[PDB]
Amino acid sequence: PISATMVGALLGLGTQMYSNALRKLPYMRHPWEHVVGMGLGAVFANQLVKWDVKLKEDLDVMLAKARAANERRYF
Amino acid sequence: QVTPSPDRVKWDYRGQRQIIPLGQWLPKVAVDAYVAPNVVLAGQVTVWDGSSVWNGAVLRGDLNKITVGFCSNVQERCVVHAAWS
Ligand SMILES: CCCCCCCCCCCCCCCCCCCC(=O)O[C@H](COC(=O)CCCCCCCCCCCCCC)COP(=O)(O)OCCN
Repeated sequence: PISATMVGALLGLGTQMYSNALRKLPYMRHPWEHVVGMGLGAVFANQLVKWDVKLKEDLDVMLAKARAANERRYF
Repeated sequence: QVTPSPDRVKWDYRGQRQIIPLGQWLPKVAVDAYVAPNVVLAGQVTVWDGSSVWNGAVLRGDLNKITVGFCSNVQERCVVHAAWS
């Protein structure tokens, strides 16, 4: 379906084209750079998803400790 | 008397250079401007974004500045020159 790899590749390709356009160059001026951008975008999107999972995992434990410290009041 | 030189170039394999600098006067062409291959730009010439200079035109800025503005066109075999005053 719509995987992080595909979203990232599309974003990387879009980044290269947007960069070319901003510089008033043809969209496909250096195509190997478009390939590089697709690769980097895919890598970055996958890494972001994994980091999001890990971040939620750490926030869970930290909220657990906060809750325990708060519950110590009613002892 | 007409005394020739034996070393004068009869055939130049490079053809006519499109961009002719003149000291520090270097013609400036925008990256999104079309300049036909056989056009000659010399000296103080500025060709701006979206403009176009077509086959056989000559733009010689050796006495004053020459400017082709945004989205303007100088068409085939035009000659654009300038004077001191
Ligand atoms: C697998 C597809 C993607 C692979 C990309 C290459 C491998 C990754 C290595 C890092 C690539 C990063 C991007 C390289 C270019 C960065 C920007 C350089 C542009 C620049 O200003 O300097 C140019 C140097 O050219 C250069 O830097 C390029 C030099 C030669 C690289 C081009 C060959 C890429 C091969 C693609 C697949 C080949 C298939 C067979 C293996 C000089 O610009 P200039 O005067 O030379 O001309 C340009 C005409 N506007």
